[PDB]
Amino acid sequence: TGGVMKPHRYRPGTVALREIRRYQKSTELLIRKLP
DNA sequence: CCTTGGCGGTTTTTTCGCGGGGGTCTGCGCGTTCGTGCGTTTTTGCGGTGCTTGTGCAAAAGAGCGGCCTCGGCACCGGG
Repeated sequence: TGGVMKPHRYRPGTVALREIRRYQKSTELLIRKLP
């Protein structure tokens, strides 16, 4: 009985809203330079 | 200042949007494996100096010669 309980996943949109805030706060280029 | 067609209020009618409900599927989330970008050092190209290769601008005398001229000598025209 050495198993691990999993933290499951986030709802659709939660990580979306997080990354929305993160990308709207920062200003770097989002397209890769060489392509 | 004249004129009349059209806005406007009122009354019927008619019809499209939203909500509810239901169902479906498709991006979202996460895990695993793979790629190909940024970062360094090495390689090839453009340039300059030094060295190497080409080349223009005084009579005197004899001997020999070409042109030339007089001349020799001959054949020839004209006539019978």
